[PDB]
Amino acid sequence: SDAERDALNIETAIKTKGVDEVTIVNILTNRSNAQRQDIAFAYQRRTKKELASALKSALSGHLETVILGLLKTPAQYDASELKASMKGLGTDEDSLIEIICSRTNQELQEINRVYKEMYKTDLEKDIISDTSGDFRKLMVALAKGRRAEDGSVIDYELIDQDARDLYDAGVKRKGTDVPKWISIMTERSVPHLQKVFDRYKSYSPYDMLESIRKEVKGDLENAFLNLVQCIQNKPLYFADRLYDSMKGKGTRDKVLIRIMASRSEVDMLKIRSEFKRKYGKSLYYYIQQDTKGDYQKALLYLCGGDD
DNA sequence: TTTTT
Ligand SMILES: [Ca+2]
Ligand SMILES: [Ca+2]
Ligand SMILES: [Ca+2]
Ligand SMILES: [Ca+2]
Ligand SMILES: [Ca+2]
Repeated sequence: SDAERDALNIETAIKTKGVDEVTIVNILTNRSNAQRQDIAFAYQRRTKKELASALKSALSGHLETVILGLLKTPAQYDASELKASMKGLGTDEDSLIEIICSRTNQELQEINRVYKEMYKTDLEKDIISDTSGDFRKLMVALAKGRRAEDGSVIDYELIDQDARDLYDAGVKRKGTDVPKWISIMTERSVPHLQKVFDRYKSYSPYDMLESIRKEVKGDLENAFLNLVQCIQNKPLYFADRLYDSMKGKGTRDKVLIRIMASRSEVDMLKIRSEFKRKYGKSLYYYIQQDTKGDYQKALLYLCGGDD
Protein backbone atom coordinates (compact mmCIF):
# COMPACT_ATOMS: atom_id res chain seq x y z
CA SER A 1 0.00 0.00 0.00
CA ASP A 2 1.13 3.48 -1.06
CA ALA A 3 -0.07 6.05 1.48
CA GLU A 4 -0.03 8.78 -1.14
CA ARG A 5 -1.94 6.67 -3.68
CA ASP A 6 -4.60 5.83 -1.06
CA ALA A 7 -5.03 9.42 0.11
CA LEU A 8 -5.59 10.34 -3.55
CA ASN A 9 -8.13 7.57 -4.16
CA ILE A 10 -9.95 8.39 -0.93
CA GLU A 11 -10.17 12.01 -2.11
CA THR A 12 -11.50 10.93 -5.51
CA ALA A 13 -14.10 8.81 -3.72
CA ILE A 14 -15.21 11.59 -1.36
CA LYS A 15 -15.80 13.77 -4.46
CA THR A 16 -17.69 11.17 -6.54
CA LYS A 17 -21.46 11.66 -6.87
CA GLY A 18 -23.22 10.27 -3.81
CA VAL A 19 -19.82 9.54 -2.21
CA ASP A 20 -18.07 6.32 -3.26
CA GLU A 21 -18.43 4.67 0.14
CA VAL A 22 -17.23 1.39 -1.34
CA THR A 23 -13.74 2.52 -2.32
CA ILE A 24 -13.29 4.16 1.09
CA VAL A 25 -14.13 0.93 2.94
CA ASN A 26 -11.93 -1.21 0.65
CA ILE A 27 -8.89 0.91 1.41
CA LEU A 28 -9.26 1.86 5.06
CA THR A 29 -10.44 -1.45 6.50
CA ASN A 30 -7.57 -3.22 4.71
CA ARG A 31 -4.71 -1.21 6.19
CA SER A 32 -2.91 -1.34 9.52
CA ASN A 33 -3.39 1.42 12.04
CA ALA A 34 -0.02 2.91 11.07
CA GLN A 35 -0.95 2.91 7.38
CA ARG A 36 -4.23 4.66 8.24
CA GLN A 37 -2.28 7.42 10.01
CA ASP A 38 -0.04 7.70 6.93
CA ILE A 39 -3.10 8.02 4.69
CA ALA A 40 -4.55 10.58 7.07
CA PHE A 41 -1.39 12.70 6.92
CA ALA A 42 -1.02 12.38 3.14
CA TYR A 43 -4.67 13.41 2.76
CA GLN A 44 -4.06 16.44 4.97
CA ARG A 45 -1.13 17.47 2.73
CA ARG A 46 -3.00 17.13 -0.56
CA THR A 47 -6.09 18.96 0.76
CA LYS A 48 -5.17 21.07 3.82
CA LYS A 49 -8.23 19.44 5.41
CA GLU A 50 -8.33 16.70 8.04
CA LEU A 51 -9.25 13.26 6.73
CA ALA A 52 -11.29 12.52 9.84
CA SER A 53 -13.40 15.65 9.39
CA ALA A 54 -13.93 15.13 5.64
CA LEU A 55 -15.19 11.59 6.28
CA LYS A 56 -17.61 12.68 9.02
CA SER A 57 -19.26 15.03 6.50
CA ALA A 58 -19.20 12.42 3.69
CA LEU A 59 -20.55 9.38 5.59
CA SER A 60 -23.44 8.70 7.94
CA GLY A 61 -24.87 6.03 10.21
CA HIS A 62 -23.01 2.96 11.37
CA LEU A 63 -20.49 3.27 8.53
CA GLU A 64 -19.37 6.65 9.89
CA THR A 65 -18.92 5.26 13.41
CA VAL A 66 -16.69 2.44 12.14
CA ILE A 67 -14.50 4.59 9.91
CA LEU A 68 -13.91 7.45 12.35
CA GLY A 69 -12.88 4.95 15.00
CA LEU A 70 -10.48 3.35 12.51
CA LEU A 71 -8.86 6.73 11.89
CA LYS A 72 -7.78 6.90 15.56
CA THR A 73 -4.67 5.33 17.09
CA PRO A 74 -5.31 2.43 19.48
CA ALA A 75 -4.85 4.51 22.63
CA GLN A 76 -6.98 7.35 21.17
CA TYR A 77 -9.87 5.10 20.21
CA ASP A 78 -10.01 3.41 23.62
CA ALA A 79 -9.61 6.76 25.33
CA SER A 80 -12.47 8.23 23.31
CA GLU A 81 -14.66 5.20 24.07
CA LEU A 82 -13.99 5.60 27.79
CA LYS A 83 -15.10 9.25 27.60
CA ALA A 84 -18.18 8.38 25.55
CA SER A 85 -19.15 5.85 28.24
CA MET A 86 -18.75 8.35 31.12
CA LYS A 87 -20.38 11.30 29.35
CA GLY A 88 -23.50 13.09 30.41
CA LEU A 89 -25.16 12.39 33.74
CA GLY A 90 -25.34 8.60 33.50
CA THR A 91 -22.50 6.13 33.01
CA ASP A 92 -22.29 3.22 30.56
CA GLU A 93 -20.78 0.81 33.08
CA ASP A 94 -20.73 -2.12 30.64
CA SER A 95 -18.56 -0.28 28.11
CA LEU A 96 -16.35 0.98 30.93
CA ILE A 97 -16.05 -2.55 32.29
CA GLU A 98 -15.19 -4.04 28.88
CA ILE A 99 -12.41 -1.59 28.08
CA ILE A 100 -10.80 -1.53 31.51
CA CYS A 101 -11.06 -5.25 32.22
CA SER A 102 -9.63 -6.27 28.84
CA ARG A 103 -6.66 -3.94 28.38
CA THR A 104 -3.12 -4.91 29.32
CA ASN A 105 -0.71 -2.89 31.48
CA GLN A 106 1.00 -1.38 28.44
CA GLU A 107 -2.33 -0.52 26.82
CA LEU A 108 -3.63 1.09 30.05
CA GLN A 109 -0.61 3.31 30.65
CA GLU A 110 -0.78 4.75 27.13
CA ILE A 111 -4.56 5.20 27.41
CA ASN A 112 -3.96 7.03 30.71
CA ARG A 113 -1.35 9.17 28.93
CA VAL A 114 -3.41 9.92 25.83
CA TYR A 115 -6.67 10.46 27.77
CA LYS A 116 -4.99 13.33 29.63
CA GLU A 117 -3.84 14.88 26.33
CA MET A 118 -7.24 14.71 24.61
CA TYR A 119 -9.62 15.66 27.43
CA LYS A 120 -7.35 17.74 29.71
CA THR A 121 -8.34 15.79 32.82
CA ASP A 122 -7.00 12.51 34.17
CA LEU A 123 -8.83 9.26 33.42
CA GLU A 124 -8.74 8.40 37.12
CA LYS A 125 -10.51 11.58 38.17
CA ASP A 126 -13.14 11.08 35.48
CA ILE A 127 -13.71 7.53 36.74
CA ILE A 128 -13.96 8.62 40.39
CA SER A 129 -16.62 11.22 39.43
CA ASP A 130 -18.96 8.75 37.69
CA THR A 131 -18.74 5.57 39.79
CA SER A 132 -19.24 4.92 43.50
CA GLY A 133 -18.55 2.29 46.11
CA ASP A 134 -16.55 -0.88 45.67
CA PHE A 135 -17.18 -0.68 41.91
CA ARG A 136 -15.15 2.53 41.94
CA LYS A 137 -12.44 0.87 44.03
CA LEU A 138 -12.17 -1.93 41.47
CA MET A 139 -12.27 0.30 38.39
CA VAL A 140 -9.69 2.68 39.88
CA ALA A 141 -7.32 -0.17 40.73
CA LEU A 142 -7.65 -1.77 37.30
CA ALA A 143 -7.12 1.47 35.37
CA LYS A 144 -3.68 2.07 36.90
CA GLY A 145 -2.28 -0.65 34.65
CA ARG A 146 0.20 -1.62 37.37
CA ARG A 147 -0.64 -5.31 37.91
CA ALA A 148 2.42 -7.44 38.66
CA GLU A 149 4.10 -8.97 35.62
CA ASP A 150 4.69 -12.69 35.33
CA GLY A 151 7.70 -13.92 37.27
CA SER A 152 10.10 -16.62 36.07
CA VAL A 153 9.38 -19.08 38.93
CA ILE A 154 5.76 -20.03 39.57
CA ASP A 155 4.78 -19.11 43.13
CA TYR A 156 2.80 -22.17 44.13
CA GLU A 157 2.70 -21.21 47.83
CA LEU A 158 1.03 -17.86 47.08
CA ILE A 159 -1.29 -19.47 44.55
CA ASP A 160 -2.62 -21.57 47.44
CA GLN A 161 -2.79 -18.65 49.89
CA ASP A 162 -4.61 -16.44 47.37
CA ALA A 163 -7.12 -19.23 46.65
CA ARG A 164 -7.68 -19.76 50.38
CA ASP A 165 -8.01 -15.98 50.83
CA LEU A 166 -10.59 -15.57 48.06
CA TYR A 167 -12.57 -18.27 49.87
CA ASP A 168 -12.30 -16.98 53.45
CA ALA A 169 -13.34 -13.59 52.07
CA GLY A 170 -16.43 -14.79 50.28
CA VAL A 171 -18.34 -18.03 50.09
CA LYS A 172 -16.91 -19.23 53.43
CA ARG A 173 -17.83 -16.27 55.65
CA LYS A 174 -21.07 -14.32 56.09
CA GLY A 175 -20.91 -11.10 54.07
CA THR A 176 -18.00 -10.31 51.74
CA ASP A 177 -14.51 -8.86 52.24
CA VAL A 178 -14.67 -7.15 48.85
CA PRO A 179 -11.29 -5.33 49.20
CA LYS A 180 -9.60 -8.71 49.62
CA TRP A 181 -11.08 -9.64 46.23
CA ILE A 182 -10.01 -6.34 44.66
CA SER A 183 -6.47 -6.71 46.00
CA ILE A 184 -5.80 -10.25 44.83
CA MET A 185 -7.47 -9.75 41.45
CA THR A 186 -6.06 -6.36 40.46
CA GLU A 187 -2.54 -6.96 41.76
CA ARG A 188 -1.55 -10.51 40.87
CA SER A 189 -0.28 -11.49 37.43
CA VAL A 190 -2.71 -12.94 34.87
CA PRO A 191 -0.90 -16.32 34.65
CA HIS A 192 -0.83 -16.46 38.46
CA LEU A 193 -4.57 -15.75 38.81
CA GLN A 194 -5.33 -18.38 36.19
CA LYS A 195 -3.72 -20.83 38.60
CA VAL A 196 -5.40 -19.32 41.66
CA PHE A 197 -8.80 -19.77 40.00
CA ASP A 198 -8.16 -23.46 39.47
CA ARG A 199 -6.76 -23.94 42.97
CA TYR A 200 -9.81 -22.11 44.28
CA LYS A 201 -11.96 -24.88 42.85
CA SER A 202 -10.12 -27.16 45.28
CA TYR A 203 -11.57 -25.34 48.32
CA SER A 204 -14.90 -24.01 47.15
CA PRO A 205 -17.95 -25.99 45.94
CA TYR A 206 -18.45 -23.12 43.44
CA ASP A 207 -16.04 -21.92 40.77
CA MET A 208 -14.94 -18.27 40.46
CA LEU A 209 -17.94 -17.17 38.34
CA GLU A 210 -20.58 -18.95 40.43
CA SER A 211 -19.05 -17.42 43.55
CA ILE A 212 -19.14 -13.89 42.10
CA ARG A 213 -22.82 -14.32 41.17
CA LYS A 214 -23.58 -15.56 44.70
CA GLU A 215 -21.64 -12.85 46.58
CA VAL A 216 -22.05 -9.40 44.93
CA LYS A 217 -24.63 -7.84 42.61
CA GLY A 218 -25.04 -5.11 40.03
CA ASP A 219 -22.05 -3.26 38.62
CA LEU A 220 -19.62 -4.91 41.02
CA GLU A 221 -20.90 -8.34 39.96
CA ASN A 222 -20.57 -7.44 36.30
CA ALA A 223 -17.13 -5.92 36.80
CA PHE A 224 -15.88 -9.13 38.48
CA LEU A 225 -17.48 -11.52 35.96
CA ASN A 226 -15.99 -9.75 32.94
CA LEU A 227 -12.66 -9.56 34.77
CA VAL A 228 -12.49 -13.30 35.50
CA GLN A 229 -13.28 -14.07 31.87
CA CYS A 230 -10.55 -11.73 30.68
CA ILE A 231 -8.04 -13.37 33.05
CA GLN A 232 -9.09 -16.89 32.04
CA ASN A 233 -9.39 -16.61 28.22
CA LYS A 234 -9.46 -13.11 26.69
CA PRO A 235 -10.31 -14.13 23.07
CA LEU A 236 -13.17 -16.26 24.38
CA TYR A 237 -14.45 -13.22 26.27
CA PHE A 238 -14.53 -11.12 23.10
CA ALA A 239 -16.16 -13.97 21.16
CA ASP A 240 -18.88 -14.29 23.81
CA ARG A 241 -19.43 -10.53 23.74
CA LEU A 242 -19.49 -10.49 19.93
CA TYR A 243 -22.10 -13.27 20.04
CA ASP A 244 -24.25 -11.41 22.62
CA SER A 245 -24.21 -8.29 20.47
CA MET A 246 -25.89 -10.17 17.61
CA LYS A 247 -27.73 -13.26 18.88
CA GLY A 248 -31.26 -11.87 19.22
CA LYS A 249 -33.41 -8.93 18.10
CA GLY A 250 -31.32 -6.33 16.32
CA THR A 251 -27.70 -5.49 17.12
CA ARG A 252 -25.82 -3.64 19.85
CA ASP A 253 -23.81 -2.02 17.09
CA LYS A 254 -21.80 -0.01 19.61
CA VAL A 255 -20.28 -3.16 21.11
CA LEU A 256 -19.87 -4.89 17.71
CA ILE A 257 -18.09 -1.89 16.17
CA ARG A 258 -15.83 -1.44 19.20
CA ILE A 259 -14.62 -5.05 19.41
CA MET A 260 -14.09 -5.37 15.64
CA ALA A 261 -12.23 -2.05 15.50
CA SER A 262 -10.10 -2.46 18.60
CA ARG A 263 -9.36 -6.19 18.22
CA SER A 264 -8.71 -6.36 14.45
CA GLU A 265 -4.88 -6.13 14.64
CA VAL A 266 -4.55 -7.56 18.15
CA ASP A 267 -6.13 -11.00 18.45
CA MET A 268 -8.88 -11.24 15.81
CA LEU A 269 -7.65 -14.65 14.65
CA LYS A 270 -7.80 -16.04 18.18
CA ILE A 271 -11.30 -14.55 18.69
CA ARG A 272 -12.42 -16.14 15.40
CA SER A 273 -11.13 -19.57 16.47
CA GLU A 274 -12.95 -19.44 19.79
CA PHE A 275 -16.15 -18.15 18.21
CA LYS A 276 -16.09 -20.91 15.58
CA ARG A 277 -15.26 -23.69 18.06
CA LYS A 278 -18.02 -22.64 20.49
CA TYR A 279 -20.84 -21.59 18.15
CA GLY A 280 -20.25 -23.89 15.17
CA LYS A 281 -20.38 -21.15 12.56
CA SER A 282 -17.92 -18.37 11.90
CA LEU A 283 -17.83 -14.88 13.36
CA TYR A 284 -17.96 -13.84 9.71
CA TYR A 285 -21.29 -15.64 9.34
CA TYR A 286 -23.03 -13.91 12.24
CA ILE A 287 -21.85 -10.52 10.98
CA GLN A 288 -23.16 -11.26 7.49
CA GLN A 289 -26.58 -12.23 8.87
CA ASP A 290 -26.92 -9.29 11.22
CA THR A 291 -25.82 -6.28 9.13
CA LYS A 292 -26.27 -4.89 5.61
CA GLY A 293 -24.55 -2.69 3.07
CA ASP A 294 -21.22 -0.88 3.25
CA TYR A 295 -21.47 -1.24 7.02
CA GLN A 296 -21.45 -5.04 6.66
CA LYS A 297 -18.57 -5.06 4.17
CA ALA A 298 -16.65 -2.88 6.62
CA LEU A 299 -17.11 -5.22 9.61
CA LEU A 300 -16.32 -8.21 7.38
CA TYR A 301 -12.94 -6.84 6.25
CA LEU A 302 -12.10 -6.14 9.87
CA CYS A 303 -13.03 -9.75 10.59
CA GLY A 304 -10.47 -10.75 7.99
CA GLY A 305 -12.19 -13.72 6.38
CA ASP A 306 -14.74 -16.53 6.68
CA ASP A 307 -14.00 -19.57 8.85
C1' DT B 1 -16.64 19.75 16.46
C1' DT B 2 -16.33 18.22 21.09
C1' DT B 3 -16.16 18.89 25.48
C1' DT B 4 -19.20 21.29 29.69
C1' DT B 5 -23.69 22.41 32.70
CA1 LIG C 1 -22.55 12.93 8.34
CA1 LIG D 1 -21.61 10.21 33.24
CA1 LIG E 1 -22.09 -14.42 51.68
CA1 LIG F 1 -26.98 -12.04 42.26
CA1 LIG G 1 -29.42 -9.93 15.66
